[PDB]
Amino acid sequence: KYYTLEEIQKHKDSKSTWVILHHKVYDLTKFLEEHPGGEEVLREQAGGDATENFEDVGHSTDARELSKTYIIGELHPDDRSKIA
Ligand code: HEM
Repeated sequence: KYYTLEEIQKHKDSKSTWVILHHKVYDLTKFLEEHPGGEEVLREQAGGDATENFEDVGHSTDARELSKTYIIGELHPDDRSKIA
């Protein structure tokens, strides 16, 4: 399902904490508490083009593979050229 940067940007933190990861929207409004690096790193990239600051962070493949378990959406076919 598509989502626009607007809705994404709203959903930073507290009960709606979404991330655009490799052109794929995951909500992670819970995992905030769970991540070994806690909220901060998620929060600061939430409602954002986290694609990059996610996979470039030296994440182990593991942290990527679970990523494709969730998927609430992809994105609008315009925002597709912002993530870059
Ligand atoms: C999809 C859910 C994610 C999972 C399950 C996950 C899992 C992990 C794991 C297992 C590590 C530790 C790697 C190790 O000890 O070798 C890690 C490290 C890290 N993650 Fe994530 N991660 C997720 C999402 C994110 C996101 C979205 C960000 C922010 C953009 C992020 C930022 C970081 C950072 C900064 C570190 C390392 C910091 C340091 O070395 O002190 N993670 N993650």
